[PDB]
Amino acid sequence: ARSKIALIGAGQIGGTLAHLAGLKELGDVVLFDIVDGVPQGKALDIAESAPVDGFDAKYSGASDYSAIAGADVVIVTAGVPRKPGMSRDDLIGINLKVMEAVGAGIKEHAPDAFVICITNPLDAMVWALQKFSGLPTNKVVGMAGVLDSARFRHFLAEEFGVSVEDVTAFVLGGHGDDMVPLTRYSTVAGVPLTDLVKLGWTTQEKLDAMVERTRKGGGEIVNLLKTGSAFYAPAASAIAMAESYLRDKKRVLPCAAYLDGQYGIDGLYVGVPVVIGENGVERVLEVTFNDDEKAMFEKSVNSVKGLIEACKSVNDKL
Amino acid sequence: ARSKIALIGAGQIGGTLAHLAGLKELGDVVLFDIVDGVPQGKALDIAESAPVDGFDAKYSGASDYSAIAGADVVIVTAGVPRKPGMSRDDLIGINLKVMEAVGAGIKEHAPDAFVICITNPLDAMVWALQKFSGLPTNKVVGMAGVLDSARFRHFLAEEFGVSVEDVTAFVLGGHGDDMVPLTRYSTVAGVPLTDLVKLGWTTQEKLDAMVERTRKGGGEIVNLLKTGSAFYAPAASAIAMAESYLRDKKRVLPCAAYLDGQYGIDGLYVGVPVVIGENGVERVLEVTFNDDEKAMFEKSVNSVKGLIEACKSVNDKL
Amino acid sequence: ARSKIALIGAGQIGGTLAHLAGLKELGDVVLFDIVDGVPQGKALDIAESAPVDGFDAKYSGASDYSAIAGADVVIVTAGVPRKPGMSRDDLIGINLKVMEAVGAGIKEHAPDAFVICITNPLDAMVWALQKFSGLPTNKVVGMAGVLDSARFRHFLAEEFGVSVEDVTAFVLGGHGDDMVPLTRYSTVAGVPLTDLVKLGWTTQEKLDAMVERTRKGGGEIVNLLKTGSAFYAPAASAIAMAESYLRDKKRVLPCAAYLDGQYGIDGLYVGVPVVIGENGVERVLEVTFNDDEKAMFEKSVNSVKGLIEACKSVNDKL
Amino acid sequence: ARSKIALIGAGQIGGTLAHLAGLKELGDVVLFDIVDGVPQGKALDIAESAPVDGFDAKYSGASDYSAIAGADVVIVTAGVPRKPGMSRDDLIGINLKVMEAVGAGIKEHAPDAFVICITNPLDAMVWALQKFSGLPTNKVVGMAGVLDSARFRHFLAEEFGVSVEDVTAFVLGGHGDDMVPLTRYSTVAGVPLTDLVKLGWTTQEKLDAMVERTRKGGGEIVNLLKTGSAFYAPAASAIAMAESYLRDKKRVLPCAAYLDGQYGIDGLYVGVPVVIGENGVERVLEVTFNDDEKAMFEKSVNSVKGLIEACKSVNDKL
Ligand SMILES: [Ca+2]
Ligand SMILES: [Ca+2]
Ligand SMILES: [Ca+2]
Ligand SMILES: [Ca+2]
Ligand SMILES: [Ca+2]
Ligand SMILES: [Ca+2]
Ligand SMILES: [Ca+2]
Ligand SMILES: [Ca+2]
Repeated sequence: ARSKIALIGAGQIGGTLAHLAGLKELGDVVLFDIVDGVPQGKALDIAESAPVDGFDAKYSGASDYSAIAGADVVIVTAGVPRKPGMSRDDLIGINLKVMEAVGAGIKEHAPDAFVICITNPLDAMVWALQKFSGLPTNKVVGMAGVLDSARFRHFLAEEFGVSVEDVTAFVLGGHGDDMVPLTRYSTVAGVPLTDLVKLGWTTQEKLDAMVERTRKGGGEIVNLLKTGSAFYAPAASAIAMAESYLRDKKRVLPCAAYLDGQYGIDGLYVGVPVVIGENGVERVLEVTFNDDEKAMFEKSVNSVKGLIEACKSVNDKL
Repeated sequence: ARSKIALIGAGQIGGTLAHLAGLKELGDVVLFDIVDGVPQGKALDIAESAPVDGFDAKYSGASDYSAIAGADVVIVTAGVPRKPGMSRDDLIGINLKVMEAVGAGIKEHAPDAFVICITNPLDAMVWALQKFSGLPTNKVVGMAGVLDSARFRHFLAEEFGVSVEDVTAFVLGGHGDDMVPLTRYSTVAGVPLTDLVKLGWTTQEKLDAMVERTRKGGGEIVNLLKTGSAFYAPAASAIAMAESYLRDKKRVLPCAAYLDGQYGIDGLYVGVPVVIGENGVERVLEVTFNDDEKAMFEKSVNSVKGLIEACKSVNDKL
Repeated sequence: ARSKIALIGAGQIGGTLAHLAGLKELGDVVLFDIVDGVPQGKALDIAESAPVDGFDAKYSGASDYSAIAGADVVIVTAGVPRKPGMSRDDLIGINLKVMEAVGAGIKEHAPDAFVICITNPLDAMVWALQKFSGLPTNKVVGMAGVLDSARFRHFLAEEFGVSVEDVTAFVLGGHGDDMVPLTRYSTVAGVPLTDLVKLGWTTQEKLDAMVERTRKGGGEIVNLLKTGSAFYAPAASAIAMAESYLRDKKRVLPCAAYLDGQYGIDGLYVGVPVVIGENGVERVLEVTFNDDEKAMFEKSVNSVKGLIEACKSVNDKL
Repeated sequence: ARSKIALIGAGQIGGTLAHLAGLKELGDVVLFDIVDGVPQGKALDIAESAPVDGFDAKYSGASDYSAIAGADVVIVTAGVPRKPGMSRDDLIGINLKVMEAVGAGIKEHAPDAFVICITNPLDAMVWALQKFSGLPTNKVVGMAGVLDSARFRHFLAEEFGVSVEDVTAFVLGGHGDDMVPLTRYSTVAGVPLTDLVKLGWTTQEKLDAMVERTRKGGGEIVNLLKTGSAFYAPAASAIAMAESYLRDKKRVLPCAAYLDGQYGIDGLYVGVPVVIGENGVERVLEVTFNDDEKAMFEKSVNSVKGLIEACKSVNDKL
């Protein structure tokens, strides 16, 4: 069989995942959502596009988890976004029940899948999805860091006037105030950003502003669109993860991953650089922090611990 | 300079055009729409995706036509869709004024552009846009037939269980009842569909049903999505046209094109197979019809004439 | 595991196969040849290229068949070319012994492979390789027709001044005088070549000359190079076949395939259009001939029968 | 017009350049060499391959410089390789006269070209070609460092078991003993190699061995092939440079480039990281050396000075 990718959620990110998976000839695609219509429509629309570039891929839409059977990769975008007038607790409340339903469908019908979560709040939902589904911890990851890395690379490539291919961004942690950037492990052509300031290729103030722009990057897009959130960069980010699994590329990508003692952490999903191959999360790359970074990381992990406490307070199973 | 593609309309088709143009490294992209926000948001979101695959392209959003200056290709999706409760005349009424505004921006700021129209009703709006803009008739085309061809190829590839790469669909005219398919010039690996029925690879009833499904294909997607229309296949179709221009590929593509006496028609835009290269519409391929086809084509051109009469009745300039 | 492609023969076609397989991210590659050195050198050179486009593929060279173990696809270019001063019988003599050795390595170490033969004379060597290896007849094919089709498409695209993407060539049989072209099933945008002559897009004499140029096409390249034969088009042709297998594309490609009664032939490999998918040769497309074509096909199959008789006369096992 | 790439030399690197340029749809290709036959044969063979992937590109072969007229990029591989029994002086002697002839053809017929030299010894031949041709110094570069970088990235990706996409190698200078690697500016996912030794991901001895393997890398391939030198990695390397020019990507690539005082050097071609865009060499990235590196760089520039002295001693014009 060709590889099979199931997409749980057929909204703007889901649709974009499905389109990218066709264009990149990754395999056959099933779009799932709770109500018939949109999944089947988007599937057929992309199927109908396929003769133009010449990709051969089966597309279907479904509202029964049986349709995801034997999926090699599952990408989860199901759930609601954070509104103008709802608490973290009500978001967690609604989206945890979504994760329970999703996790039970994956458990029954695609237990060998590599699962990529992109439901918010990410570090909590992926932890929950793994627990609900029972899948091996190395087979469930969250997409976050690749997106922050992609935005920071864009800003850096702009600032230096160089190709996006020759910029590297090193981030850990989560988004926003929970992001932990290491500008010393971010580079142009191998030269750290910290050294580029010393060369006069940029300034400290410009560098700090790009880091802050990365922190704020999701909101920046929300403020422009007014309705809805980013979807092109989030979808490309998750597809990079999926492709590394499917093609056993062993990319090193910052992802929310289950820590078994790496970074001094046990039993939590945290944004860290991981090797993704055909066996899932194969290795975590644990860097050595300076003081500012250790303090930033600890703050960010405390934020995650806070979220998990809130999940547990609203769900017996967790 | 890299090539410059301006996209007039930043809705679902526009966004998908912009994403495809990046992925295919066609050049820099300007998204235009009447109100700031969405164009700039989608532009930045796609820009931010770019480091993941490594495409180098400038993206921007704008609400001033000055931003399209010197565009090599302009793709127009501006305007409103046909509603549940509005007449052809009110659609034409609203969208003609859109074409006047668009045509004046192209005239002033990208007079050398190759222009691809995807505002409805297509055969009328492209005719109008050319008239309003004053651009050479060979430099303004409408996207329609490639989309019908793509849907019919999908259905055929399904039916025969063969690659989408080895199916060819021949269509002329417009969509729906105005489509003029030639199943005898549609093939699998060079073998006409009419001969595949004789071989027993399909049946006449199945073939007729695929032709009818192609006619109904846009509505099929609308019925599934419930809100909004197809956008992946329409965007891929227009990008194939744009790429043929930009790369001087000389693809032979069914497009709404200005006829200077080909097919016995003068002064109308009609869906015909055209060679698209760096000089725009370079040649029209005028096939020889059988009787059923000639009658179908004449009906379809009468429908176009009807539309143009309606345009003229609601606009002095036309 | 990633897919595994073994290439038996590390000459110019083999090297080009290996390069294409990397660029197209088809999987890991083993280059085999009888003497160490060249396979390992070409493998390492391509491996070393890989960081430039970013393909992840393992490359190795070997002179032991154990190295091909579990290959998903095997492509055979081993053997000698026809010289200025050697008979068909001495070519067959030398290359049959090559096929025996190759077939025994495939039998032992990659019995589930899809095997693509490109040792001359093609219709005989593939028949022999299948017999020596014992693999299922649907899992062993010869590359020939795709190459003739590719050359004829190039000539046609030149003549009409249109994209190579919009030309289809229909050929059966073998090369040279054994080729059986059907110009009526060859098209530009679905319009048969026979109809393009009637439209004045070309002439009968030009069409006949392109058919003859296709027949002579391998020699044309030999006359220019002076040492050695074509290798880019032959390698691209075989990779199209391999990709259809690996990605289950179900391309319809003219290939030397084992006939179980199709075209009225039993027990011979003949150039025919076949559906290639994950199960190998899945279906043969048997067209209906006109008189000239039936006579051409019968002549061409008699030529194949002649070759097989010659093989049998020089090998007990056959 | 499509972009035009002229390839001066139709040997194994030239052929591979031509194939890559087609596959990557960079433009039309002219293969030049001194004797008719091989250029025209390889051109036609690649042209004939093109329908298989669907690239539209004109290919031709020529032995008159008029055929390169208006080339946007010229890639020079003409000349002889260093033999088992010839001196540096006889190599320089023969290949300087080649550069004079090439430079005069470029001067007359493609004076606006971006020129990429890959004739040995590289740092001298590119300096000579620029002088003979009279083209702007920012429009003539040599391919060397990208190749060393590509080989070192391959070795590193092997050693760490990670994707080639996530490794960066920083080299300056020339090949062999004249290479100046900076392992501290070489990274996996932004983490310097020096830090990966501290993490235990590799060892110092392994790192040193990969650096030495990079130095010896061209000879390693020569020892395996026995006849001829590497060609896949050299061709991919030069195409990356050409693509950055053609698509205005502003890649940062180590290339032999004319120094106007950067790195403390005036009037010499030296391997340094340069920004390549539509204006040629746009900026040199001048890093800050530690002591070991400064001494290595000075040794390597003294070697270049030695070569240039030898050129001047055998040519009045220089
Ligand atoms: Ca393809
Ligand atoms: Ca530790
Ligand atoms: Ca690239
Ligand atoms: Ca006529
Ligand atoms: Ca990639
Ligand atoms: Ca039969
Ligand atoms: Ca194409
Ligand atoms: Ca300086």
